[PDB]
Amino acid sequence: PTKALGETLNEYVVVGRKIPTEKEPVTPIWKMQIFATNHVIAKSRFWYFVSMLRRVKKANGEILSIKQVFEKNPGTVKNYGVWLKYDSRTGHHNMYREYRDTTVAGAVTQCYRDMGARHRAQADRIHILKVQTVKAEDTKRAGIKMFHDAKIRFPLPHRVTKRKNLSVFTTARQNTHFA
Amino acid sequence: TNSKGLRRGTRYMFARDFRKHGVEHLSTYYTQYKRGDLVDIKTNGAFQKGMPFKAYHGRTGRIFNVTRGAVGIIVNKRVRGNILPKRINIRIEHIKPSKCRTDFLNRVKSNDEKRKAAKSAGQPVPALKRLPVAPRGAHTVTTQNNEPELLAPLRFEIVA
Amino acid sequence: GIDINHKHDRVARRTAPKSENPYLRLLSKLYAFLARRTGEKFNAIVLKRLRMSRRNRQPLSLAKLARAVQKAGNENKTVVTLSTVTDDARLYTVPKISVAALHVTEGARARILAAGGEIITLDQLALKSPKGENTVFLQGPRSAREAEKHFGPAPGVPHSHTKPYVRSKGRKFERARGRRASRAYKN
Amino acid sequence: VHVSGTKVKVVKKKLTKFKRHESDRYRRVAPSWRKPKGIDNRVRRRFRGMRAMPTIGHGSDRRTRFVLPNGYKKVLVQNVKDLDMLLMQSYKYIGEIGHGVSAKSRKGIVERAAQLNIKLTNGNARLR
Amino acid sequence: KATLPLLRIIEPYVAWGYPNNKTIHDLLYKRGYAKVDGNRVPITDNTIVEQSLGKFNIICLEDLAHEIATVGPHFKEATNFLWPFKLNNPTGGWTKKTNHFVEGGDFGNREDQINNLLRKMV
Amino acid sequence: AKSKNHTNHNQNKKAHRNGITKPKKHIFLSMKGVDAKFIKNLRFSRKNNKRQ
RNA sequence: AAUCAACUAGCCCUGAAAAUGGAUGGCGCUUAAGCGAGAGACCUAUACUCCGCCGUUGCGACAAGGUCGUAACGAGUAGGAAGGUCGUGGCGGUUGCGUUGAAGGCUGAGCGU
RNA sequence: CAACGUGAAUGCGAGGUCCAAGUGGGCCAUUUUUGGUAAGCAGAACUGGCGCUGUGGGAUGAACCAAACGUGGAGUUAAGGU
RNA sequence: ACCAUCUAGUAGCUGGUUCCUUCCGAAGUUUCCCUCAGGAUAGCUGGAUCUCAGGCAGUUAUAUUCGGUAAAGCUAAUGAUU
RNA sequence: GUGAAAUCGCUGGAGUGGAACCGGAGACAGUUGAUUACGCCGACGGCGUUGGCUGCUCGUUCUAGCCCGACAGUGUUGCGUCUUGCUGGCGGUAGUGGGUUCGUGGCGGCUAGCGUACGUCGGUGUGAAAGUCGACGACGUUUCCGACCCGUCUUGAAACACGGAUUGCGGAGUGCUUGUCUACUGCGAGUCAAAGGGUGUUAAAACCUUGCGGCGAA
Repeated sequence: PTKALGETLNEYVVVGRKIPTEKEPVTPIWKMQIFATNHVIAKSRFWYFVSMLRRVKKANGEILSIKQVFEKNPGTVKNYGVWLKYDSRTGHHNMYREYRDTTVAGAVTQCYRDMGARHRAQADRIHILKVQTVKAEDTKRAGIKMFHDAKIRFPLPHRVTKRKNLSVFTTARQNTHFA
Repeated sequence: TNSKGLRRGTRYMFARDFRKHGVEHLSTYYTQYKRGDLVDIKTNGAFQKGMPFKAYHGRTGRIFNVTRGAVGIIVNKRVRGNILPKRINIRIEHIKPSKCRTDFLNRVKSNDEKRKAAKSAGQPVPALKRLPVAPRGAHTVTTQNNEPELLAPLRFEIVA
Repeated sequence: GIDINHKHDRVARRTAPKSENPYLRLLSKLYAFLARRTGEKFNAIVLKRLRMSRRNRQPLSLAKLARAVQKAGNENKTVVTLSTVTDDARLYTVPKISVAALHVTEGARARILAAGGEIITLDQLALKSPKGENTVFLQGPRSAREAEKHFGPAPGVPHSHTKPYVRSKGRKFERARGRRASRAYKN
Repeated sequence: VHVSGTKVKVVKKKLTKFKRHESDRYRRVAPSWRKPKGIDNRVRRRFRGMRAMPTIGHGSDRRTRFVLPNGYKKVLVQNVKDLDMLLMQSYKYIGEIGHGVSAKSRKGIVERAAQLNIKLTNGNARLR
Repeated sequence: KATLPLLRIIEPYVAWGYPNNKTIHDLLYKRGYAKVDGNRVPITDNTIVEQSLGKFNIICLEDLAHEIATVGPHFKEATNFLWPFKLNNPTGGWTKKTNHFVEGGDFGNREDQINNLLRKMV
Repeated sequence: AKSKNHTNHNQNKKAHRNGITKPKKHIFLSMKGVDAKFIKNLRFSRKNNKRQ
């Protein structure tokens, strides 16, 4: 089944259309924003969704273009809202989730990992209906809202540090508190 | 085990089509059959004489004999690891001309005519070969009055 | 692993005559050399028929030789056969025949030589026509054996004319049931 | 070593003997190899950890097959006249006096081989 | 249309894609073997190509590469002249070999990523 | 001890092992089983055509 | 300064009782060495690539029941063939050894898949 | 008799005859399916296997996953794992 | 009963059936049999080879056909049925 | 006469925790070989082949940010159509300028197996003998990995299925009649000749001999 393999899913814009026939010399052009590991998966998913929405399949259609989309300014932090629909072991549900990221692709990757973590849902059972940037005042999730503070501050309470390239045994005393 | 009568399991195979019973139209008898022609076999239940066996229903055969109201046909039948050319005497009512051979004969006629015309007119010999449909060529698609329509997956709705 | 079939990898063949006849082995040697070096399919055919078994070399008839030489253009050609040339009592006139053969019976040899003909061996043919020029290749009828009459569809099969293996011939020997409609049936 | 008269090295694919299965378990079963024919024989079925079976793939190199550790091939000699066959290819063949040759004849054989410059495998044997 | 159905039938057992210039040239130069009288002969010289494809004006490995890449009139002869390439296992390993490329696996049509795979296999 | 046990399990493999042999090409040349009157007229027609 | 209600589904808990002492394979593991989504690298087949050798098959060279070259290949019960300067006992012939020690017997240096 | 000249893709050499062995208890699996409450039960269809078969993995196992085997070596992997 | 012989009685049944390498390599299915632990028969398999040097294929394409299963229907016939 | 195996006793060596045996790979013990050039071995370089790891550098694709302009908003400093910040699209790109993608690209570094366009060198061996060197190390010991008892019937055997305590010797597809096919030999419209006869004294052999008989020619 389709999997969200890869760190930081890529984002593609895929434009396609049904192949013109005699009865329909000109056909509508459809465009989708897809989040996938590579462009082959992007094209396959585009056809999946377009065949779900309109009476056309990969056989009778063609891909006019497929272009990767890169974050304009990855140097700024944004709040992203994700509207998704997913299948549980029992029924179908709609969810709205929020993340904080510098890239929309990063936010969607976070969404996939979070859905897997909290609901044991795999990528084949998730549909990303919509992703947008929400304003700080328009967020509605406590985990995200708690970081909308200009005076945010906190320590690192119990730091367990791993020795990397040196013997297993030592006489040193390990310290977990750093003030 | 099953019984081994001639018409076992032919309940629908030998039945007439819906609203197609009754008198058999006469083009069936006016059709011309010559030895060497290819014919499709489709039993007509309304005629119980000269009926093909159910194994030959829906098969194509080559005519080897032409009698007063029937034809002898050579039909391939698979028996274990060999194909046997069985000979069957079938009446005209269960027979129909096969278009596959006639299409090929027409293509041969067209090929010969095209070759003759090109040679007589001094043109280079044309290409007379069927070719598999090749992948589509390069082209440009214009968006004027055809702006792309942005699609998104739809939310789940409880359709009670 | 590779997906291939080994059932027909090996092809049974004769790379030398099965016979211990030293002269036959020498002839096979000579014509192996000729076939390999001259590169002539005529030499290849002679080699194969030298190595063949006596079943595939059925006797030829002086009448067949005469018919071959009496054809327009074959008068001065050398008839090459690896089958025994036998005498035909039904042949009345023998033309002038030049024949290269392994063995020619006494009667056939006498008649051929009396009619002004010539008989040479395969070694002599190797010198006369190293590439097989001006030759008429002949052989006896391979399917004209009593055993072959017993080969084919079984005797008790429809439209079968195979000779059965009967102890004797007579009204009491396999002629009653399955051979006439008066007794059960007839195929 | 190298085959005498050449530079090709002698290689042994295997040095142990293909001993018959269960010959170590029963005295009635001699060690001489016999191909197992039993339906359930694990050696025949080639289970891991089982003794190997002789195969043509174990065959020695053609250039070094039958060559003794000193680099020569053995030829058996029964009398003085048998020494002639070793005269020409003496750089690759080594003579060996047959077992049944008596001490009376071995003296002459050894002396003639020394004269002819033909090496012997058991020259200094059966001295009475 | 006469070959794509075969590629759909054999989907679970093959990885295929669209080779590019470097892929074709690497395949030909590093692993090119000819079928000469039923024998697998390495193509170490251009004369080997010429002896079998000279009648079609294909005299060099570059001519062969062009014929393959552009699908010339003698594509069938050019490709049948080549022994099936016997490639090495990729250095880096496979991914699943039991799932389509779009399922995060290996089999099926990888499009132009067959070049990425072949850069490790060849 | 039931011993009927019919099955068609390994039969296509056996059939295909030596290939499925299609009928020959000369089978359409024989004039066997053709109308006797037509055959008689064919004999008469062939017995009379002058060779040259 | 958020609260209330009804639902929903992840993990956990109850529902959850059997007889020799006992089983995520065992030890053990708790920001795991568990559950889900992922990433780098790494390990490992008689598989794949390349290199050597043996043989089979196909083809080929050579004045030879032989040698050599070359490419591909090598699972196997019942069963079928081929080769055996593998082994045993006679006969017609041929080659030799032997009371200075044959056959037989015990057992080191080698040869052959 | 005259002329015309090979008319989809891909792969590949093709055909013929004779003589004869063993076998004629099968079993398993995805999918479909009949009897039965069910069964490691009984009976069928297509295909692949085990039987006849080792090898890496599933702690162990005829059938599961990977992959089929001359005899050695170097490198890389499959399924599986660290 | 015992003794010798016919008698090495017959057995579709049980047990055994003795050297090595190489190559190829199955079947438990059809039909008939007082047939069901067995045979004959076809199939599967080996060997000998022979005739030749492009027509074939457990694959596609094109063209043309066959079918009444899944789904669908019962506000279409038959049969139920609120 | 010879005097095997099973089984058994002694002497010496070595192992010895609820089996023992066995395959692969070493080590030890032990056995055995050893004529400047040449053998038997090693090391370091070169070359060929198959590699493994690891860097720079150009370019290609798709794309920015920085920077400028207006507009909208606000997790905002300092003292409110304020200001400083910060964000968002939109319009610019001159300059600066990173990501992504890969090239029938260019230049490197470390290193492995196999073979020998081949070099530079060492150990040993040319009477013995000792030592040294080399190879084995085989039914001894010890380690690491693997390792269930064979034959058989069976869908399925290590089986809580049957036979097998051990060793020697013996032990089972034969003879003949009749068919058929195949291979080889002789002759060939023929071929083989029977019983018999004649002769043969290294005389049961060999040699010669058929109006007639067998099979074949309808």
